[PDB]
Amino acid sequence: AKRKNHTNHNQNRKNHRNGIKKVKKSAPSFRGLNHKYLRNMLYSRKYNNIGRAAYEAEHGPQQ
Amino acid sequence: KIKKSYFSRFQTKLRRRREGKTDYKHRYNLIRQDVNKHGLMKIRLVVRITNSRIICEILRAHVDGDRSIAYADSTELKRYGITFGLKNYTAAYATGLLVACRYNNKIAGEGPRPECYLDIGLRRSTRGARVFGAMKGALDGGLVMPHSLKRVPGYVSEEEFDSEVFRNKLFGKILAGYMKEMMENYPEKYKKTFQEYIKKGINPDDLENIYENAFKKIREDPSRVSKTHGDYSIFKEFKRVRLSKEERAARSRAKLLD
Amino acid sequence: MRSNGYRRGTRHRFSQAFRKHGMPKPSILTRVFKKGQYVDVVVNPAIHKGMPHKFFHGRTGKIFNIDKRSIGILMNKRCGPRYVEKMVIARVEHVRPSRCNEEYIKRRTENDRLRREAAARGEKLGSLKRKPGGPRGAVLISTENNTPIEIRNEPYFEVY
Amino acid sequence: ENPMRQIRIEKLCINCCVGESGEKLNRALKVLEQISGQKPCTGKARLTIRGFGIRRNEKISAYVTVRGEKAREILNNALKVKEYEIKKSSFSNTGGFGFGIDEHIDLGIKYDPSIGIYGMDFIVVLSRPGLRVSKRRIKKSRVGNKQRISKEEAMQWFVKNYDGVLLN
Amino acid sequence: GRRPARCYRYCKNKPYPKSRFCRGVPDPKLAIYDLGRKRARVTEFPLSVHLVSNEREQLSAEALEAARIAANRYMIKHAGKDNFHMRIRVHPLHVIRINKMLQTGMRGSFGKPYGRVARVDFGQEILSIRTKDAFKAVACEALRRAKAKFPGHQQIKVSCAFGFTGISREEFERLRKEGKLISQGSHVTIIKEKGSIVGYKEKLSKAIQ
RNA sequence: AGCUGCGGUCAUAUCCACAGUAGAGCACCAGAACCCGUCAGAUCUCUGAAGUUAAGCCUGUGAGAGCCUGUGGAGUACUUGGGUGGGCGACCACCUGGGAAAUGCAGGUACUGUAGCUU
RNA sequence: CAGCGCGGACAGAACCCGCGCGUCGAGCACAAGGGCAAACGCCCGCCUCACGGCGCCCCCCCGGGUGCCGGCGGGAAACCGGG
RNA sequence: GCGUAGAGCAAUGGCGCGGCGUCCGGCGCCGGCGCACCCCCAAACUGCGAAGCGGCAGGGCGCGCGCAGCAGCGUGCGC
Ligand SMILES: [Mg+2]
Ligand SMILES: [Mg+2]
Ligand SMILES: [Mg+2]
Ligand SMILES: [Mg+2]
Ligand SMILES: [Mg+2]
Ligand SMILES: [Mg+2]
Ligand SMILES: [Mg+2]
Ligand SMILES: [Mg+2]
Ligand SMILES: [Mg+2]
Ligand SMILES: [Mg+2]
Ligand SMILES: [Mg+2]
Ligand SMILES: [Mg+2]
Repeated sequence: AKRKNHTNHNQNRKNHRNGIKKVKKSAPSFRGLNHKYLRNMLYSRKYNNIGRAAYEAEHGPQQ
Repeated sequence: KIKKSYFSRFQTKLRRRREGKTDYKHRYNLIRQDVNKHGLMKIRLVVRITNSRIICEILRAHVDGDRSIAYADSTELKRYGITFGLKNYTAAYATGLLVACRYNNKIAGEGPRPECYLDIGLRRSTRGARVFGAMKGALDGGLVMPHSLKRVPGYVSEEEFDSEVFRNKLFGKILAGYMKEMMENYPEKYKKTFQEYIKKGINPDDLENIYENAFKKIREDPSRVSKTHGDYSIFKEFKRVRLSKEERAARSRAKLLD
Repeated sequence: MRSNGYRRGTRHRFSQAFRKHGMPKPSILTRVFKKGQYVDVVVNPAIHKGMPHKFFHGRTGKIFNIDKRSIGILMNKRCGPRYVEKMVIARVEHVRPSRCNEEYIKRRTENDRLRREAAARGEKLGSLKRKPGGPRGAVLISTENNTPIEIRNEPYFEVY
Repeated sequence: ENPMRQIRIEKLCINCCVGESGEKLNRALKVLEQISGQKPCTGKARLTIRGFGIRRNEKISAYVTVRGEKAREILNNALKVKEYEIKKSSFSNTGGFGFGIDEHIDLGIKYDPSIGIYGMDFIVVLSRPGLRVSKRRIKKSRVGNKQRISKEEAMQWFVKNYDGVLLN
Repeated sequence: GRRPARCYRYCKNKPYPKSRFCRGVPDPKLAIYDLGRKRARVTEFPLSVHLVSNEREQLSAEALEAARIAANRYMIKHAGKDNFHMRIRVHPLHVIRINKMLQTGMRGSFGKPYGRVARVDFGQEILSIRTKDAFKAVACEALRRAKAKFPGHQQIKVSCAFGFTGISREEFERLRKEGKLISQGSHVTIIKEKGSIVGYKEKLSKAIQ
């Protein structure tokens, strides 16, 4: 039978009972980053305290 | 007639477009940098041709306006012997050669060099255009621009470029041959059309050596000669001054009475 | 009940201002953008590519990613009882560098400088809180050359 | 007075709207080849008109533009047809004038019955030196009011330059 | 067959004019908005009396015609057909709807165009008569015969303005003597010092006096 | 001081009308063998410097149109919040805050970065 | 561009051409809205980014956006193109 | 960031009369058209625009050194 279609009544009151929780803090993610930038940042992290020329002097051609 | 609502709703274009001086669609695509680079605005070789001279500038965009990095004019070619034909193809080449040797003698060679880009502006990009002669002059002076030689004379393919048929355009051998045959067949028409050539004493057979000698002297000493031009507040009296508001009212009330 | 296209109900939101139509000026290309910087998404409707959703047209978010022609922006949205972080990809024509923390950065760099300089000379500054507007000050208004003026109720008259 | 304000023939535009395609048009654009010495342009009909028998995009007319001193000999030959006499109202608001001759063989052309007979509209455009500021690509601007030609300054030019006689 | 005007009295809906979305609405029976000597000059009828709505409601186009005829017949019979110019101010622009429902009831309830009404506010003039000063009492009486045709409360006001211009009679008389007025028939333009002076002297050329 | 190249603001810059501008610049302009492009060397392209500041450009003028700024309209219109205020209603009044717009009126008609050039 | 103006044999209300103006009133397949003037419209040339492989975002999908590595087209180039 | 109330007829779309005219038609008048003022207007109109709301910020910064295949002279990331 024909009845009520829609309301937003009591929705703000419901949504504030457990509050509007924030975005939950996380570790920083590489999701959404530029791929050329992210590839280069990991290369800088891979050869952080030892340079690349010294790293490939040890481990050979690293690619 | 045109209604008053026309003028009130009229949105004027940008002032350099109303002046007909910049192509703002072309300008937008030219100075656009990737957002990954953030500050490194690209340098562009802007070549402008006037009726008198040929302007070549290396310049970079800022927020307040473009900042000039290097400048050369074809009027600066008088030091190198070229006083004749200041807007021909060879003056375009030599002025493009001049910024390229100025900009390289300005910066020192410890780091890598940035790429420059050619800015024609509103000239037409035709084969044999002078604006690409200034491009070809800049590449010969060592300015790195991502060109292709399709519009400079001497082009047959992307791998093959004929330097010899480029050189007769460059060293005026096309021009001198036209200048020589006019002198023989129509000596009075030669007298009228090349007046500043004769007063400079230039001869068409001599013309290749003047250009070849100029190209060495540019690459040897491209350094800028400076002119101080200290005071010009003498010229301040040449401008007119505006009236005041009550003087404008005094002429208006007088115009009502007569 | 309205249809749910990507630009629904944007007749005024995605319009141009009066006598401010046209393609964007090249001066926007000289704006720097950095990761962590806050930006205001305000859509340039002359630029049709890289347009964000209409929901983010008033919103301000922090940049997480910087691309060739575009920018990734972190913007929280209410989904019921939670804020959900959306990743908004927008062309630079649709954003402005936000002045949300404009006066905080001006306050911070000066105060951190003053704390560094005072620590250099062996002093220290206790607290540089922004003091709010307190009570009113005591006033002295002299009636010398300022005589009090009577305000009276006046008879109602009507003009027609 | 000043030599730069002097009025010249800027261009002469000729067209013969023969009204229909086929051989009569292709002979008509041969006539403009004879007169101008240039390759003419064909005109397309903008709409399909039942009353005239034309169709949209149908080649309907033939037109050309001649300049220089070559435009002057075409003009004075065409003015010899009309006794150098042109109505005052035939001068345009913007400095030009026009007239139309009924047969092209009044220009010093033998008949050639394989070609035929065509009339044509001669449209004269006048200018002072400095029209380039409105026609060039870069820094395009309007030509000033002193350098624009009026109808009467075109009328004064027509009586002075061609020994003209105005009418009405 | 027409509904009573109590069904469409108040401004209940948003204004709903004849547009490309609401077509098929019939023409209003209020055909004439200017009566008397319309062509009379601005300086011939100084007096102005107005019938002013004391209601926020919708005047029917039928009542707007009935009050038109009631006021026009009285000004003709008493002031005469040349001694007045009566203007109807409000225009029946709002279209009222009728549902008209086999009997569908409230299914598909949005109504077809039924009539036209004029939407008036508090203090809005409905009618206005410009006359000579001798026919004040005639024009006050013709408007009270007009407001009988109208719902709710109306008020007859004698305005200090000169005729159908907004300028008051003291202020209109001064500028007419100064030469600062150019007639536009029922209303007038005040000559200001804003033009070019050659255009200003052409403005004094076309002034009233 | 100015001009010019490249700009930034994008009408205080637009639009109409009339004036004036020494220098240099910008131009107009002379020409078409070439490169190049056209129906047309008009544009574009090349080459030139004989002429000319007539135009453009510039500047000034106008009780100019517009535009800009201020002011005013006006604590008006409207409104958040409040009352067991009022009114048959329509809706209105009050309290507490917030607070416009159009017309009007007055003034303004550009500023600026960088580079080069001009006595 | 729409449109307007003024000129021009046949030629007319309506054939074509020219000049002047023309803030977008035109056009952009279509509904409407937004957008757009050396263009996002018109014309011409060369083309087939209406592409493969990996991601990510807006996000039920649909559709679109954005990257990376290849493969290309146009252009002197910057650039633009993932219908 | 919004575009509601108000306000506005300035563009779009309506409403209505006068006024003006080296405009057109008809026989000075009448009708068209044009222009300027004006009138009544708009949920699917806007040169303006509230009250009211929405987003975000009010904490880390400064310096130095390393790293990168990114970049071409920076940006990130480590310390
Ligand atoms: Mg281009
Ligand atoms: Mg697309
Ligand atoms: Mg009953
Ligand atoms: Mg209702
Ligand atoms: Mg003014
Ligand atoms: Mg209560
Ligand atoms: Mg002025
Ligand atoms: Mg359109
Ligand atoms: Mg689609
Ligand atoms: Mg796509
Ligand atoms: Mg509204
Ligand atoms: Mg309203």
